[PDB]
Amino acid sequence: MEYRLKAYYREGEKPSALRRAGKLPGVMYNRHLNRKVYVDLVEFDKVFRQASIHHVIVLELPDGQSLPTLVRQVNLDKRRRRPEHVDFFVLSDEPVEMYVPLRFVGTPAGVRAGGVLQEIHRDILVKVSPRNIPEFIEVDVSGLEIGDSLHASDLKLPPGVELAVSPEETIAAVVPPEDVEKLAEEAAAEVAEPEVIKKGKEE
Amino acid sequence: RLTAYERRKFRVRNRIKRTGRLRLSVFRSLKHIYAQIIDDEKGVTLVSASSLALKLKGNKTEVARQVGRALAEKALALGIKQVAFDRGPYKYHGRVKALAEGAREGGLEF
Amino acid sequence: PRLKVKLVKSPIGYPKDQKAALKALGLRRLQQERVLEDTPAIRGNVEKVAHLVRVEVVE
Amino acid sequence: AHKKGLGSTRNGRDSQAKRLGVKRYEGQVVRAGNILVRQRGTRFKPGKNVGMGRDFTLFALVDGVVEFQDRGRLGRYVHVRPL
Amino acid sequence: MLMPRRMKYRKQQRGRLKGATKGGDYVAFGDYGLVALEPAWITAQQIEAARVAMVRHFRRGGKIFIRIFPDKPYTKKPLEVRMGKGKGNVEGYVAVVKPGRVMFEVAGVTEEQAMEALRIAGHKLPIKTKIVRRDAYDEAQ
RNA sequence: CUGACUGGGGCCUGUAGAGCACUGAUAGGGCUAGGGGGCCCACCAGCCUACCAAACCCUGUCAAACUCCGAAGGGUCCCAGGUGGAGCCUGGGAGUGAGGGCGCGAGCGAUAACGUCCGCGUCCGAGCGCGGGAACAACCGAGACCGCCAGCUAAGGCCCCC
RNA sequence: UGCGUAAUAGCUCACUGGUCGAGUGGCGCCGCGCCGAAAAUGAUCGGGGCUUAAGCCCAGCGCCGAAGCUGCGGGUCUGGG
RNA sequence: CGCCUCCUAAAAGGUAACGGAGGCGCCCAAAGGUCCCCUCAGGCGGGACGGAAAUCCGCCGGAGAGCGCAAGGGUAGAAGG
RNA sequence: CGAUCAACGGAUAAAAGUUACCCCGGGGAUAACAGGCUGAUCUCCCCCGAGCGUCCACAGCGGCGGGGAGGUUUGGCACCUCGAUGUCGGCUCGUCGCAUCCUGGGGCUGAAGAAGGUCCCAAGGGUUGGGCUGUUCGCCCAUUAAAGCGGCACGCGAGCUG
RNA sequence: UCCCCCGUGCCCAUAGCGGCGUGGAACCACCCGUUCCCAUUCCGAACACGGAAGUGAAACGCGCCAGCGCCGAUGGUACUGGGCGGGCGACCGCCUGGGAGAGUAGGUCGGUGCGGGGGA
Ligand SMILES: NC(=[NH2+])NCCC[C@H](N)C(=O)O
Ligand SMILES: [Mg+2]
Ligand SMILES: [Mg+2]
Ligand SMILES: [Mg+2]
Ligand SMILES: [Mg+2]
Ligand SMILES: [Mg+2]
Ligand SMILES: [Mg+2]
Ligand SMILES: [Mg+2]
Ligand SMILES: [Mg+2]
Ligand SMILES: [Mg+2]
Ligand SMILES: [Mg+2]
Ligand SMILES: [Mg+2]
Ligand SMILES: [Mg+2]
Ligand SMILES: [Mg+2]
Ligand SMILES: [Mg+2]
Ligand SMILES: [Mg+2]
Ligand SMILES: [Mg+2]
Ligand SMILES: [Mg+2]
Ligand SMILES: [Mg+2]
Ligand SMILES: [Mg+2]
Ligand SMILES: [Mg+2]
Ligand SMILES: [Mg+2]
Ligand SMILES: [Mg+2]
Ligand SMILES: [Mg+2]
Ligand SMILES: [Mg+2]
Ligand SMILES: [Mg+2]
Ligand SMILES: [Mg+2]
Ligand SMILES: [Mg+2]
Ligand SMILES: [Mg+2]
Ligand SMILES: [Mg+2]
Ligand SMILES: [Mg+2]
Ligand SMILES: [Mg+2]
Ligand SMILES: [Mg+2]
Ligand SMILES: [Mg+2]
Ligand SMILES: [Mg+2]
Ligand SMILES: [Mg+2]
Ligand SMILES: [Mg+2]
Ligand SMILES: [Mg+2]
Ligand SMILES: [Mg+2]
Ligand SMILES: [Mg+2]
Ligand SMILES: [Mg+2]
Ligand SMILES: [Mg+2]
Ligand SMILES: [Mg+2]
Ligand SMILES: [Mg+2]
Ligand SMILES: [Mg+2]
Ligand SMILES: [Mg+2]
Ligand SMILES: [Mg+2]
Ligand SMILES: [Mg+2]
Ligand SMILES: [Mg+2]
Ligand SMILES: [Mg+2]
Ligand SMILES: [Mg+2]
Ligand SMILES: [Mg+2]
Ligand SMILES: [Mg+2]
Ligand SMILES: [Mg+2]
Ligand SMILES: [Mg+2]
Ligand SMILES: [Mg+2]
Ligand SMILES: [Mg+2]
Ligand SMILES: [Mg+2]
Ligand SMILES: [Mg+2]
Ligand SMILES: [Mg+2]
Ligand SMILES: [Mg+2]
Ligand SMILES: [Mg+2]
Ligand SMILES: [Mg+2]
Ligand SMILES: [Mg+2]
Ligand SMILES: [Mg+2]
Ligand SMILES: [Mg+2]
Ligand SMILES: [Mg+2]
Ligand SMILES: [Mg+2]
Ligand SMILES: [Mg+2]
Ligand SMILES: [Mg+2]
Ligand SMILES: [Mg+2]
Ligand SMILES: [Mg+2]
Ligand SMILES: [Mg+2]
Ligand SMILES: [Mg+2]
Ligand SMILES: [Mg+2]
Ligand SMILES: [Mg+2]
Ligand SMILES: [Mg+2]
Ligand SMILES: [Mg+2]
Ligand SMILES: [Mg+2]
Ligand SMILES: [Mg+2]
Ligand SMILES: [Mg+2]
Ligand SMILES: [Mg+2]
Ligand SMILES: [Mg+2]
Ligand SMILES: [Mg+2]
Ligand SMILES: [Mg+2]
Ligand SMILES: [Mg+2]
Ligand SMILES: [Mg+2]
Ligand SMILES: [Mg+2]
Ligand SMILES: [Mg+2]
Ligand SMILES: [Mg+2]
Ligand SMILES: [Mg+2]
Ligand SMILES: [Mg+2]
Ligand SMILES: [Mg+2]
Ligand SMILES: [Mg+2]
Ligand SMILES: [Mg+2]
Ligand SMILES: [Mg+2]
Ligand SMILES: [Mg+2]
Ligand SMILES: [Mg+2]
Ligand SMILES: [Mg+2]
Ligand SMILES: [Mg+2]
Ligand SMILES: [Mg+2]
Ligand SMILES: [Mg+2]
Ligand SMILES: [Mg+2]
Ligand SMILES: [Mg+2]
Ligand SMILES: [Mg+2]
Ligand SMILES: [Mg+2]
Ligand SMILES: [Mg+2]
Ligand SMILES: [Mg+2]
Ligand SMILES: [Mg+2]
Ligand SMILES: [Mg+2]
Ligand SMILES: [Mg+2]
Ligand SMILES: [Mg+2]
Ligand SMILES: [Mg+2]
Ligand SMILES: [Mg+2]
Ligand SMILES: [Mg+2]
Ligand SMILES: [Mg+2]
Ligand SMILES: [Mg+2]
Ligand SMILES: [Mg+2]
Ligand SMILES: [Mg+2]
Ligand SMILES: [Mg+2]
Ligand SMILES: [Mg+2]
Ligand SMILES: [Mg+2]
Ligand SMILES: [Mg+2]
Ligand SMILES: [Mg+2]
Ligand SMILES: [Mg+2]
Ligand SMILES: [Mg+2]
Ligand SMILES: [Mg+2]
Ligand SMILES: [Mg+2]
Ligand SMILES: [Mg+2]
Ligand SMILES: [Mg+2]
Ligand SMILES: [Mg+2]
Ligand SMILES: [Mg+2]
Ligand SMILES: [Mg+2]
Ligand SMILES: [Mg+2]
Ligand SMILES: [Mg+2]
Ligand SMILES: [Mg+2]
Ligand SMILES: [Mg+2]
Ligand SMILES: [Mg+2]
Ligand SMILES: [Mg+2]
Ligand SMILES: [Mg+2]
Ligand SMILES: [Mg+2]
Ligand SMILES: [Mg+2]
Ligand SMILES: [Mg+2]
Ligand SMILES: [Mg+2]
Ligand SMILES: [Mg+2]
Ligand SMILES: [Mg+2]
Ligand SMILES: [Mg+2]
Ligand SMILES: [Mg+2]
Ligand SMILES: [Mg+2]
Ligand SMILES: [Mg+2]
Ligand SMILES: [Mg+2]
Ligand SMILES: [Mg+2]
Ligand SMILES: [Mg+2]
Ligand SMILES: [Mg+2]
Ligand SMILES: [Mg+2]
Ligand SMILES: [Mg+2]
Ligand SMILES: [Mg+2]
Ligand SMILES: [Mg+2]
Ligand SMILES: [Mg+2]
Ligand SMILES: [Mg+2]
Ligand SMILES: [Mg+2]
Ligand SMILES: [Mg+2]
Ligand SMILES: [Mg+2]
Ligand SMILES: [Mg+2]
Ligand SMILES: [Mg+2]
Ligand SMILES: [Mg+2]
Ligand SMILES: [Mg+2]
Ligand SMILES: [Mg+2]
Ligand SMILES: [Mg+2]
Ligand SMILES: [Mg+2]
Ligand SMILES: [Mg+2]
Ligand SMILES: [Mg+2]
Ligand SMILES: [Mg+2]
Ligand SMILES: [Mg+2]
Ligand SMILES: [Mg+2]
Ligand SMILES: [Mg+2]
Ligand SMILES: [Mg+2]
Ligand SMILES: [Mg+2]
Ligand SMILES: [Mg+2]
Ligand SMILES: [Mg+2]
Ligand SMILES: [Mg+2]
Ligand SMILES: [Mg+2]
Ligand SMILES: [Mg+2]
Ligand SMILES: [Mg+2]
Ligand SMILES: [Mg+2]
Ligand SMILES: [Mg+2]
Ligand SMILES: [Mg+2]
Ligand SMILES: [Mg+2]
Ligand SMILES: [Mg+2]
Ligand SMILES: [Mg+2]
Ligand SMILES: [Mg+2]
Ligand SMILES: [Mg+2]
Ligand SMILES: [Mg+2]
Ligand SMILES: [Mg+2]
Ligand SMILES: [Mg+2]
Ligand SMILES: [Mg+2]
Ligand SMILES: [Mg+2]
Ligand SMILES: [Mg+2]
Ligand SMILES: [Mg+2]
Ligand SMILES: [Mg+2]
Ligand SMILES: [Mg+2]
Ligand SMILES: [Mg+2]
Ligand SMILES: [Mg+2]
Ligand SMILES: [Mg+2]
Ligand SMILES: [Mg+2]
Ligand SMILES: [Mg+2]
Ligand SMILES: [Mg+2]
Ligand SMILES: [Mg+2]
Ligand SMILES: [Mg+2]
Ligand SMILES: [Mg+2]
Ligand SMILES: [Mg+2]
Ligand SMILES: [Mg+2]
Ligand SMILES: [Mg+2]
Ligand SMILES: [Mg+2]
Ligand SMILES: [Mg+2]
Ligand SMILES: [Mg+2]
Ligand SMILES: [Mg+2]
Repeated sequence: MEYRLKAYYREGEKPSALRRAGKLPGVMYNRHLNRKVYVDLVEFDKVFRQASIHHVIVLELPDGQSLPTLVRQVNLDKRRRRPEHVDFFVLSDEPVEMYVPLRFVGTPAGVRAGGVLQEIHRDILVKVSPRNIPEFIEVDVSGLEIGDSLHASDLKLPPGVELAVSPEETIAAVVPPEDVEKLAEEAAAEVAEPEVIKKGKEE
Repeated sequence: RLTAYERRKFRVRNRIKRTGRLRLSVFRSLKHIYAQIIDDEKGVTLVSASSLALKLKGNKTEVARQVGRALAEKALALGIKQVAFDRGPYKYHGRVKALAEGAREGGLEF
Repeated sequence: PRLKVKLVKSPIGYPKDQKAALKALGLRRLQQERVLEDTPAIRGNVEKVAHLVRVEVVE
Repeated sequence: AHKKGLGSTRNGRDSQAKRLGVKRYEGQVVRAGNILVRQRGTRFKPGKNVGMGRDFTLFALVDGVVEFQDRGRLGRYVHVRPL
Repeated sequence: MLMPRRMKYRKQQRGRLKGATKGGDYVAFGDYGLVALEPAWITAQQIEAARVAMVRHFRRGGKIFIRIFPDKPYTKKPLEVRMGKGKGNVEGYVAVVKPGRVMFEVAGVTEEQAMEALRIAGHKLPIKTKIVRRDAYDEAQ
């Protein structure tokens, strides 16, 4: 979909003051503009948990302007697991690199056999027109056993969208599951002591 | 990847420029020979001479020698006397050597 | 203009370079006031001991 | 009472500190012979009016003013500008 | 259980434990994570008890990701000796963990399965913990 | 007048943090020599692996003796402020060479010790003089020349002991 | 779904029908508290005693308080007269 | 128990512990002076005996080789041959 | 030129032991006792709930791990005491803690009864006599409602023993 | 003073790798020879000399391209000099001044000094 988010301008307000008033600080940029912004945290969080660098967010500004952006970067407070700053990338008419959600259709035969589908990439990096952004990219994984894998070279891309990663990059795999029957093997598995790399006259 | 040519040139010339004298640089093409006296502190050439610019005759070795005399005569009229010879990538031999001998005959001190 | 500098908190227990800063300002007793010219060199010592001192712009 | 036996340490050695480093910084007036840098190898190279000793020591060849220059891949140099 | 196969040095100084975790603060692999809420040296024994507790709750199925590794040698002098006579012997290995670090992630399993396995695992660790679920914030990292 | 300290300017540095490009460590996946095993074979090849796995790649990390990076500061020189129980020179007289607590930075110890060993600072030592902290060398307040039945404050307090 | 039998049967959860008439159930974060809390002569926050505090958090005004500072008088040394 | 290298050492210098790791008590008549010349390890492909690795050829390859010996610094625009 | 003067600033050219037969000067600058600080070790109590218990995680149990308390063990440290703080065990005389051995009151039980198991409340009183050994402890004999465990300078030598 | 080339410096990859295109009148190179100077641990490959038929194939120079490499903000954060608080601790905050690294946007297929030859 196409989400909307009120944004506001900030000059010399201190980020800790804005964040204490419930406002997430941010920035807007492309080759033409660079402006210090802030959004409302609860408002931004409602949108971002859905939009999430994948779908377009339109920023309604206080001067009346509206600008179509991709979230380019989210900085998290490593202690509290909270966003502390956003980068809004203002889209132009030229193509753009971006991540399109991968969507894994079907149940693998390995998963039926007891396995686990490891979704290695959940989106994929890609150049596409900002008027061409597909909602997702379907991938058939129903023929993967334990342990087969899928790569970006197996992506059936919609029209207008070019792969921006190496075709040899792994996107999914189906791996063996955890098994209690292996525990007693691993428990009674003696692992020898670490070797210390020879130093000096002995090497 | 430097060539043996570029290594030879750098090696010869670093040693020359360490002594702080004006260098007599010499470029030897298949056809012609050239000379500049260079102040490396200013990065500036003070006096030149070459077969191409004097439209000189046939035998490359005697041509080289005459180029040296020519360089000397113009050098002394500017006050230049002492100098350091910059064989660059060439052996001190033949055409280069002749140009050096020709410079010395003209009173360049080296 | 000038700075009126009042020593209001004791330097006992503070590093010696802060004690020296007070000597450079000529401040040697508590509640003592000095009116000093406002140059960047005098101001650097006033700021150095700002947590000990009370400043006012004058004249 | 019950005091347990001990081992020992195979380490415990270290050499004397060698007091290396730059000895005159840019803009200092020096006399010919003044040592400018003490170093292992050519962390600094000799420039104009600066010699180098058998242990890579950099010293001034003339009275003047020390000047440093960083020339990228060519290294960092110490010069002495005559007064 | 986990420990380096080789090392350049047998014994490490102790260092400090200040600050939030350096990296590894977002869910990178599985669906749910167990986040450290306070610093500690997590022992290789503790990680293995945490891993076995999740495997046993899953019985058969799922995938566990252990995102910390105990590479720091832990040293203790022999009992009843006095101070001196050199550094103690290596008795074990620990992983340094600081607040915000995602220690374990699970995948291939229901939400109720993951919540409960990460809870039982957390009871084996010497610190408070949080259970998290992969977010858009995690994906944008 | 050169001092501590301070302003400006230049040069030196590899710590905090961070990073993974080097030296090592490292979970998983991919790719893939070499082994384990399984069909097939001895006639020399061939296929198969939910096995261990080098190199390489991806994702994600670790390091006092790792660093592609890299602060705050620190050091030093120049010019300027700085007249202070400042500084410099010569010489006479010493005492001290058992320190200790606390804060911060590390090592050792057990992310023990009124532990121990260094670094920066501080106080006690020598301020066991004064106010606060119930009492209490080093925590907070503050540097006691003498006198006053005067006033303002500091930390801490303002129900009674008070 | 839980309880039961060796099994059985059961009562029941999820569940749908009626009565009632407006809220109900489940997570998560913050402040302050509760348990977890056993040691040796007699107890106690320094004591008394304190509960819209005499406790804790936020915002104030006033006062008390030292050998610090001021006022007044004096000594001595140093510097300037 | 003297000496060297790294770390501890808190980005100048210096800095302790029966703290963490290694080395020295030689050597070289060239492994010294100077002049001239030359450029590595490694990967891939090709080549009798000949091999993971002998010597040869081609391409890639800035320094990961080398520098008598520990470690560190330095270093091919040579300190290496 | 002659130095493993290598204890490497190198006392002589030339040098090892022993003392419970010992002596003097000193030190709580430094050990053994006891205290103190600490609590690794020790003792006790908890968290988690794999798995046992025919069935059933929790009657009784509790893999791998996790958090504490106490200050009775062995130590760490070296802070008062070396111009002396008598040191094991016993006897005598107690007094205190309660993590309770018995007696009193309880809940759960895989409690039919009787007898047990386990946890909770409870410190009022009680908690035997012998054989061995210096013993503390422990084992054993015969009983008992029970034959508790700890603190008090491992309580108590200006109270005794030795 | 403008454009091309040849020397020779400076900045130190925004200058490099790769791909493509282009240049021989001039210059440069390959080239033609090995008598002569000089030369090969063998080799005229190199070094060197004497040349001038050819070719810009190699090299070099000059363009274009952003796959790699290199450079890289703004914003925010870590950390921190100085000043204060909190926690039994491991550790955690506030003020004031300073402020990364990674990453994002984006930049880059160089710029410039001196002399010489040619051109307009
Ligand atoms: N320059 C500074 N402000 N330094 C502050 C140091 C960090 C401080 N301990 C804090 O977390 O608040
Ligand atoms: Mg939120
Ligand atoms: Mg060796
Ligand atoms: Mg004060
Ligand atoms: Mg004072
Ligand atoms: Mg104070
Ligand atoms: Mg200070
Ligand atoms: Mg200072
Ligand atoms: Mg005063
Ligand atoms: Mg004030
Ligand atoms: Mg004892
Ligand atoms: Mg002992
Ligand atoms: Mg030893
Ligand atoms: Mg040592
Ligand atoms: Mg030694
Ligand atoms: Mg030293
Ligand atoms: Mg030392
Ligand atoms: Mg040293
Ligand atoms: Mg230096
Ligand atoms: Mg020399
Ligand atoms: Mg030498
Ligand atoms: Mg400069
Ligand atoms: Mg210069
Ligand atoms: Mg330590
Ligand atoms: Mg531990
Ligand atoms: Mg340890
Ligand atoms: Mg030790
Ligand atoms: Mg140890
Ligand atoms: Mg361990
Ligand atoms: Mg961590
Ligand atoms: Mg926990
Ligand atoms: Mg990252
Ligand atoms: Mg002055
Ligand atoms: Mg001075
Ligand atoms: Mg200054
Ligand atoms: Mg660090
Ligand atoms: Mg690495
Ligand atoms: Mg990376
Ligand atoms: Mg670290
Ligand atoms: Mg690190
Ligand atoms: Mg280090
Ligand atoms: Mg480091
Ligand atoms: Mg980069
Ligand atoms: Mg950088
Ligand atoms: Mg600096
Ligand atoms: Mg320093
Ligand atoms: Mg400075
Ligand atoms: Mg200083
Ligand atoms: Mg400075
Ligand atoms: Mg002055
Ligand atoms: Mg004085
Ligand atoms: Mg004095
Ligand atoms: Mg006298
Ligand atoms: Mg003396
Ligand atoms: Mg003395
Ligand atoms: Mg002494
Ligand atoms: Mg001493
Ligand atoms: Mg002492
Ligand atoms: Mg000391
Ligand atoms: Mg001191
Ligand atoms: Mg005290
Ligand atoms: Mg301290
Ligand atoms: Mg503090
Ligand atoms: Mg410390
Ligand atoms: Mg240290
Ligand atoms: Mg502990
Ligand atoms: Mg002490
Ligand atoms: Mg301490
Ligand atoms: Mg300590
Ligand atoms: Mg001190
Ligand atoms: Mg004394
Ligand atoms: Mg005091
Ligand atoms: Mg004092
Ligand atoms: Mg006294
Ligand atoms: Mg008093
Ligand atoms: Mg007091
Ligand atoms: Mg008091
Ligand atoms: Mg009082
Ligand atoms: Mg006092
Ligand atoms: Mg006084
Ligand atoms: Mg008043
Ligand atoms: Mg107050
Ligand atoms: Mg009170
Ligand atoms: Mg009153
Ligand atoms: Mg409680
Ligand atoms: Mg009120
Ligand atoms: Mg008063
Ligand atoms: Mg007074
Ligand atoms: Mg009077
Ligand atoms: Mg008076
Ligand atoms: Mg007076
Ligand atoms: Mg006086
Ligand atoms: Mg150091
Ligand atoms: Mg250092
Ligand atoms: Mg240093
Ligand atoms: Mg010095
Ligand atoms: Mg020793
Ligand atoms: Mg040795
Ligand atoms: Mg030779
Ligand atoms: Mg090769
Ligand atoms: Mg080959
Ligand atoms: Mg062969
Ligand atoms: Mg071969
Ligand atoms: Mg090397
Ligand atoms: Mg030895
Ligand atoms: Mg000696
Ligand atoms: Mg001797
Ligand atoms: Mg010696
Ligand atoms: Mg010495
Ligand atoms: Mg003698
Ligand atoms: Mg002698
Ligand atoms: Mg004799
Ligand atoms: Mg002797
Ligand atoms: Mg004797
Ligand atoms: Mg005897
Ligand atoms: Mg004896
Ligand atoms: Mg006898
Ligand atoms: Mg006798
Ligand atoms: Mg006798
Ligand atoms: Mg006898
Ligand atoms: Mg006798
Ligand atoms: Mg005696
Ligand atoms: Mg005596
Ligand atoms: Mg005596
Ligand atoms: Mg002593
Ligand atoms: Mg003792
Ligand atoms: Mg003792
Ligand atoms: Mg004793
Ligand atoms: Mg005692
Ligand atoms: Mg004792
Ligand atoms: Mg005592
Ligand atoms: Mg204690
Ligand atoms: Mg304890
Ligand atoms: Mg305790
Ligand atoms: Mg313990
Ligand atoms: Mg408990
Ligand atoms: Mg439970
Ligand atoms: Mg069962
Ligand atoms: Mg049951
Ligand atoms: Mg079961
Ligand atoms: Mg239980
Ligand atoms: Mg257990
Ligand atoms: Mg514990
Ligand atoms: Mg325990
Ligand atoms: Mg005790
Ligand atoms: Mg005790
Ligand atoms: Mg206690
Ligand atoms: Mg002890
Ligand atoms: Mg004890
Ligand atoms: Mg001890
Ligand atoms: Mg003592
Ligand atoms: Mg001590
Ligand atoms: Mg004694
Ligand atoms: Mg007496
Ligand atoms: Mg006495
Ligand atoms: Mg006595
Ligand atoms: Mg008793
Ligand atoms: Mg009880
Ligand atoms: Mg009982
Ligand atoms: Mg009963
Ligand atoms: Mg019965
Ligand atoms: Mg009954
Ligand atoms: Mg009962
Ligand atoms: Mg109960
Ligand atoms: Mg009782
Ligand atoms: Mg009683
Ligand atoms: Mg009793
Ligand atoms: Mg008995
Ligand atoms: Mg008897
Ligand atoms: Mg008998
Ligand atoms: Mg008996
Ligand atoms: Mg007995
Ligand atoms: Mg016994
Ligand atoms: Mg027996
Ligand atoms: Mg009976
Ligand atoms: Mg009974
Ligand atoms: Mg007792
Ligand atoms: Mg005892
Ligand atoms: Mg004892
Ligand atoms: Mg006793
Ligand atoms: Mg007893
Ligand atoms: Mg007794
Ligand atoms: Mg007696
Ligand atoms: Mg006795
Ligand atoms: Mg007595
Ligand atoms: Mg007595
Ligand atoms: Mg008595
Ligand atoms: Mg006897
Ligand atoms: Mg007798
Ligand atoms: Mg050119
Ligand atoms: Mg220039
Ligand atoms: Mg290309
Ligand atoms: Mg081309
Ligand atoms: Mg042509
Ligand atoms: Mg043509
Ligand atoms: Mg011939
Ligand atoms: Mg001829
Ligand atoms: Mg040829
Ligand atoms: Mg040639
Ligand atoms: Mg020709
Ligand atoms: Mg071409
Ligand atoms: Mg062409
Ligand atoms: Mg060429
Ligand atoms: Mg372009
Ligand atoms: Mg740069
Ligand atoms: Mg960057
Ligand atoms: Mg910034
Ligand atoms: Mg601070
Ligand atoms: Mg602390
Ligand atoms: Mg700040
Ligand atoms: Mg600021
Ligand atoms: Mg930084
Ligand atoms: Mg940056
Ligand atoms: Mg480029
Ligand atoms: Mg150029
Ligand atoms: Mg030009
Ligand atoms: Mg021209």
